[PDB]
Amino acid sequence: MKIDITDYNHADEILNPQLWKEIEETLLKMPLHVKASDQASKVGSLIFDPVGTNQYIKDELVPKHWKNNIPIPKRFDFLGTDIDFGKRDTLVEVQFSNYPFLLNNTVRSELFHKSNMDIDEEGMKVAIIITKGHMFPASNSSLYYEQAQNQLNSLAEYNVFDVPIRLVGLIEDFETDIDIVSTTYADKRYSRTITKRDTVKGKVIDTNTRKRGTIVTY
Amino acid sequence: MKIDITDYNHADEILNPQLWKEIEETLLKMPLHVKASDQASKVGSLIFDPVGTNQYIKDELVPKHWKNNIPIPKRFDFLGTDIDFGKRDTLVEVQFSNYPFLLNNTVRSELFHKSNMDIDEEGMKVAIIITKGHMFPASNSSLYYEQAQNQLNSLAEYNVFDVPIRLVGLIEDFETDIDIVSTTYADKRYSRTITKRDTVKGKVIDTNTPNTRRRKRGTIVTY
DNA sequence: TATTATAGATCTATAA
DNA sequence: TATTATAGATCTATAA
Ligand SMILES: [Ca+2]
Ligand SMILES: [Ca+2]
Repeated sequence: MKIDITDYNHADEILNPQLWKEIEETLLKMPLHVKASDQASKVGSLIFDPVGTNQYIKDELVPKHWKNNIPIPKRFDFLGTDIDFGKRDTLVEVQFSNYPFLLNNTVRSELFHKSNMDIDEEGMKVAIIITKGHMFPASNSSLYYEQAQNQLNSLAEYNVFDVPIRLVGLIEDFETDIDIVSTTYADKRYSRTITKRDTVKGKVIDTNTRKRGTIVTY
Repeated sequence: MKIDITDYNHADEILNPQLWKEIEETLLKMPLHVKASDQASKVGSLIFDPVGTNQYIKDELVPKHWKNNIPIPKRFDFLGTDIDFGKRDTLVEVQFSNYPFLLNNTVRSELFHKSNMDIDEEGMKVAIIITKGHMFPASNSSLYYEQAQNQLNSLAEYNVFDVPIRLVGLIEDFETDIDIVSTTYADKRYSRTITKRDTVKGKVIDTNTPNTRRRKRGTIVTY
């Protein structure tokens, strides 16, 4: 997929270039994953698939030694049970759930940083938060990049948090044929069990002259 | 219901006694609201009902001159569309949705306070966040009071926010005969359309053992 | 009348 | 098996 980046608290210079390369190469090679909506007025319309996207990232990063679902130490258990990925002093959250998760993930990363919790045998120094662009139709209230950017930009204007955060937005060019993975799961909602998966070409149609696009496959 | 409170940034010294009395009396008068779960393997079991509880609070506070769903100003539109209630300088959020909403609600309230957002023709001075105690069985991942307490306590330790916040936890005694409002809605999930509502007798069964902590949630039974 | 953006409701996934 | 705890998925409600 294509990507856009916004950095906070100097993450551009603090983030280890090699660790960033490992995350970036994964995101750039990844096809857009889509599935059918089960929302009442649009059953069957194609939407961004967080399940397939999350699994794709996990399958690429774990073999590169990024530990998945690292447990959060007991002393900070009120902040959660685990973190998506971590390697050395860098935490990664892939966040396609509802929008308040952006501020929950940001604040707990701030506390992980202030208290020096160990990520992967090193104290936490930087967080990477991966999100999807507004351009893709998706479940209602799922977080999107521009909303995350606007929220963190406002927190930065008021000097609210200090931890370095690289915010990543997954995007595609509009009206251009791209690689897509289209999946049908065993149940119309929540299931992560694949029933059918197709690798195809498709595109995101733009009706703008911002509205979200419409995904089509061939 | 009974209430437990935790104040941050001296919300106790800042909160107008009369505004607090209007919120407190409403919450104290309110019976515990329950409904049937549709979660696998516990279909029909009673759980805390956020729909009925939210409606009860709205029906009590609006007549008391609290404004409901106050729009958030354009310059902060990326923080949201509106706030649950407001009266003069006080904002109130009733939060029974999933746990990340606590930090979303805390952080945006911090930003409203820094910029001095008008709430009801007056700059915001304090926020009240209403939550339900852990003791009640409820939808998975719904926010609960002790979790909000522990998170805000950590933020306070690290000086993350300066806005005064009164955190309220709705609770009840265990193994005590209490009145409970039981509501049935037109669909098994998400509906706010009431098909039947009644006040019944019930209690919250304490399922803790010597090896749990008190992290064992209660079981609600009605008669 | 149809979209869209929250806000709120509340399920399943998964491991301890 | 049973349950607790998120974390993630993703719907409906309801007012622009
Ligand atoms: Ca995630
Ligand atoms: Ca609310």
